Amino acid sequence: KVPHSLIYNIYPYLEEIRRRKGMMAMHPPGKDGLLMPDRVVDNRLPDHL
Amino acid sequence: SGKLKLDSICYLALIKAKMSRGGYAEALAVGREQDADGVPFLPHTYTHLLEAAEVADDGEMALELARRMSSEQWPVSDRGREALKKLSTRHHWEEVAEYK
Amino acid sequence: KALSPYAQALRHVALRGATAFGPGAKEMELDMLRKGTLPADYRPPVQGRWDDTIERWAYAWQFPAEEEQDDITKSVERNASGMQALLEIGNKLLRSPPSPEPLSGKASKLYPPVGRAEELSAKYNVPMAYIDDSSEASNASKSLALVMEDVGLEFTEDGLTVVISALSRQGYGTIGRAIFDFASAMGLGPSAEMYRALMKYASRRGDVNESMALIEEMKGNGITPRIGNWHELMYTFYKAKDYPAVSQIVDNMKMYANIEPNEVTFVLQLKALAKDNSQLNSLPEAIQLFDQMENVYGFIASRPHYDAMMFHLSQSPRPEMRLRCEELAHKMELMGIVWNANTYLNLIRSAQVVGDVAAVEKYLSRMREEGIPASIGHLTWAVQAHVQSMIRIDYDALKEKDESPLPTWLEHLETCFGIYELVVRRGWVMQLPFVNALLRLTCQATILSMERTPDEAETIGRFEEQANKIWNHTFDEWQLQKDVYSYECYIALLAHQQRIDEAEKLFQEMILKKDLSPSRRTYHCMIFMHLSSGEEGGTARALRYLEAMERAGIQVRPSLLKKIVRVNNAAGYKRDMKRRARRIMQAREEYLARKEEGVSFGEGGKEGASNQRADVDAEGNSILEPLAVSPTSTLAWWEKWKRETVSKHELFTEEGADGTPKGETFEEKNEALRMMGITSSFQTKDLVPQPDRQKLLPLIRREEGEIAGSLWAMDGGELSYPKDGGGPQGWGVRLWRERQLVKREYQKVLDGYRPVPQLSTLGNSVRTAGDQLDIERSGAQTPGELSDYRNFPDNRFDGGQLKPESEAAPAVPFSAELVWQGEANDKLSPYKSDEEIALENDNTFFSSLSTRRSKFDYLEKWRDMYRHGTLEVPEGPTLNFGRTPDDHKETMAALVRGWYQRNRKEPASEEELKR
Amino acid sequence: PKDKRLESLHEKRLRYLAHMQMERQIRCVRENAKLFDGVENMPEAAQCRE
Repeated sequence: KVPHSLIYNIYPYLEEIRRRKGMMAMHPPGKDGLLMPDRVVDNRLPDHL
Repeated sequence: SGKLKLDSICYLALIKAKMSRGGYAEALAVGREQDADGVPFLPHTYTHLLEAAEVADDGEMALELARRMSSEQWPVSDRGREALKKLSTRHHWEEVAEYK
Repeated sequence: KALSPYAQALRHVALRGATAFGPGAKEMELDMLRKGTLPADYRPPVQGRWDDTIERWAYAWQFPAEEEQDDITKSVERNASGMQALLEIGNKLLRSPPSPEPLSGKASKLYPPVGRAEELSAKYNVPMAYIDDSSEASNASKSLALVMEDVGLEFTEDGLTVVISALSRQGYGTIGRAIFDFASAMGLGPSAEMYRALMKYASRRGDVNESMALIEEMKGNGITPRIGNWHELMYTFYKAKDYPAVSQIVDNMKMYANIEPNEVTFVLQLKALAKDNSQLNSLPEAIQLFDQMENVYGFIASRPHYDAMMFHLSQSPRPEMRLRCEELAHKMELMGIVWNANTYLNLIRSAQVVGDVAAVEKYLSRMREEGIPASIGHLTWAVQAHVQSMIRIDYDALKEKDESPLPTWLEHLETCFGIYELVVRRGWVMQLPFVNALLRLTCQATILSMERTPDEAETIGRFEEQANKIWNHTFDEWQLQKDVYSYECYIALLAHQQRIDEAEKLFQEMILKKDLSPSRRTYHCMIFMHLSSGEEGGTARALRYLEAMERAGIQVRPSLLKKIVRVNNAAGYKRDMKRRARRIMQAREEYLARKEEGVSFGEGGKEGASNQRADVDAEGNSILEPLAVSPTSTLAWWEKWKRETVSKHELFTEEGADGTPKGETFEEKNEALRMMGITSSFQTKDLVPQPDRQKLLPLIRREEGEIAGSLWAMDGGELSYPKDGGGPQGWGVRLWRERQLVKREYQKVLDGYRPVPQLSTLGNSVRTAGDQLDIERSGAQTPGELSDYRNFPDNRFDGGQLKPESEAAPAVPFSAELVWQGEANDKLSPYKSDEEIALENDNTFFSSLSTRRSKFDYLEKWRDMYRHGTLEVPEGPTLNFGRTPDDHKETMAALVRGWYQRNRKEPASEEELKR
Repeated sequence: PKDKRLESLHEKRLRYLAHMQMERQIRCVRENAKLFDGVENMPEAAQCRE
């Protein structure tokens, strides 16, 4: 681990607590099967554009 | 122009402004500016560019426009239907290409 | 040193003279042993065979093993005719499958003959393809075994995995699947390695769903997947840029599949952790995984383990990780694993992230010393090393020395453009990361020029024009397509210029049209651009970019959150200026209205002060009035300047270009002071006292206290001075401690950390009177100028006055015209090959080798050129240094003949041709 | 000598040769001013007045 994830209270350090899982497995699938979350347009594009 | 990523409606207001002064030859250059910027063509842009090919008699310009509506499967407006029938009467280009 | 091996050989013979081409040291020992004149401390070379065995043992401890793999799939796929025969056989099997039939199998022209079966196959354990019953399937099996034996295979369960792998690595998914199903239908069972060779297609393509469908298919047919299937699934998730899924597959393979990991498992896991951005702890996880593989599992690390570890260690610019990478490379070269292009590429990657160009040039010289050719990626990361060296210039130290960093920027630009002229001269195919590195270099030069020298607009314009030339013309010159990094550098450039609409336009053109997934850095750029801009709703769009980072799997680091808070607190000033400009414009409009309507003319008459006088109250009694102050005072002039000068609304008509009130620059400040009738003593920023440049004064203020005391004194009581009683609070101890701090500063002066101070009046008045006379007749400010006045008596004027610096020219020796002195100041010789330098220097037979080039090849050629005797070398070292304090004189006296003949023999040839 | 890396050495050599030329000129003119210009203060009034 990184040492600052062991003594400091910042919330993305909570991602250091859990084990490594695949980003296609945590995010919901698409029409074809497992899909990366940054390959769909509405996830990578902000809402004001 | 250079800073904002303009859409088809912002290009449509420039098309309607050119056609108000009799700039039907210049209104086709606005449509050529739209595909150069990567902005796709909407059915309200087709019905105003086909009207600009009536006064300018640019039958070769409407050859690529009518082939682009069949490739993109847009619904043709009633103002765009009469513009295709007038140019197919003058140039006879739809009868020799088998495209209706 | 960055010397070429040609220049290294020339310097070698310059240092050793004529004995470098004679006998060796051990040949001199053999002659001393044979003649009998050998001292006792010398080791006598008494036996040749046993000394040969000793040296072979000592060199066998460093001898590298052979890691080359004669893979059958690569031998098949390089064979074009066998690949075409397999392709047409697979097309015949795919378009029309054969008939598993009895007699009259010759009914078709698809499967011609080449020159009871099921119950025969069921009894004697013979597969169906190995039995010929004169069928179409038997003819197809004979054609397939005829083709597969031409490429070296055997047509078995082990042979068909090779052809399915060789087809699947070249596309051809349905053809390999048709061959797989034809083999599985003809008795040769669907082994797990055939499923692995099927999954190689989706692994190379990167399709996760096809690989998982093949996993579920081999599970449905009753085949438990071995470690090769999970390895190809890990490579499928690695090729699809899903890096923690590899670690999840390894964890579930250890837990549920009960499969102990091989070394290829550790290689794929380190390759996935080298690009993993899911969590923050990828590098300590990789360190602990390498330690667990070496110590606990007992595996010995090979070249792929070292490469996957050094590629991950080269990404962090921490010095401990760079030290780990260097010690890993040293353990690699110590364990009998020689360095290759990937090892030098990892070393250049580790040296470029800290901005160390000297280590990159030493690695580029060591790579051409061993004969390893430098590819385009080495020069790409050398350009990125120049980028990171431009980043990490100590600009505050140059601000103390009043030095502009502009010639260093011009040198860093012209070196990399010389590299770009080098890569087009060798005929290399132009790669996308090289042009991206040049674009990054120019955009970073523009950003650093806007940050450090904001008033030099012409340099910013030149850097912007070069960046637009690279962005607009260079990509389509080599027919290259722009990628995430190419848009990332240009978006960072446009975001630093506060051109928000063009940056957002290119952002949505990258996302929508070209369908590119933006990186984390170009998301940080769009966050910090809207944060730094003080317009309304900037953080409302920065949180939209944060949401787009969150819901697309982009990593949100805690350093990003701390920088968001810091940048928002810093851009609060810009937000407050853009909010105050609105009230300024409102007050301007109201002033222009009320000075036209005429309410101020009615309000100027003090009718209330005329009716109710200053000495008469509301009832009529006499009240006390304060006496008038002197008009020669400062406060009377300040209220006269408040009343008589122009209004606050008449200073500026329009506001600033970007939302802010005018007056931030010095031209608007000086114009506003001219409108208020005040001529500024400080016109520009070089006439600013700048109290951050002080070094001795804050050191005095920190420990003891304020040395001035009466700097801030209102009425004579806010002064900080020692007491008059004495003791520890008196003047003596305070002056003693201030003298001790000045002694620490003077000791810093004596050791070269601080510049030498100028001559003070207190220092001059205590000096020797002759030195005072020399100072007052020379006008020297520093004692270095006095040392130049004494040690150069021919420099001064006739009245003893000192001449300036530009009127002195020292003698430059000819020994700076040597080849190793020319390569030290070229700044392109590490980026040049051996052939380019050998073409540039002499272009003769003397440097011609006839392809491996090294220093010892030149020495071996010049040895037989000396003994023939076509090469003449003078006896003795012509390059002398290190022995006597006067050594440059003796090496100048040894090269006068050679340099004079070098400069005089070509005009002798010019005058001998009878011009 | 016809190399693209030796221009600044040629500029420094040109400055050194011009410096030693100007120093020889200042040397010989100062030799003339110490040898015969001491008689300018003791010169005759006719040669000064004419």
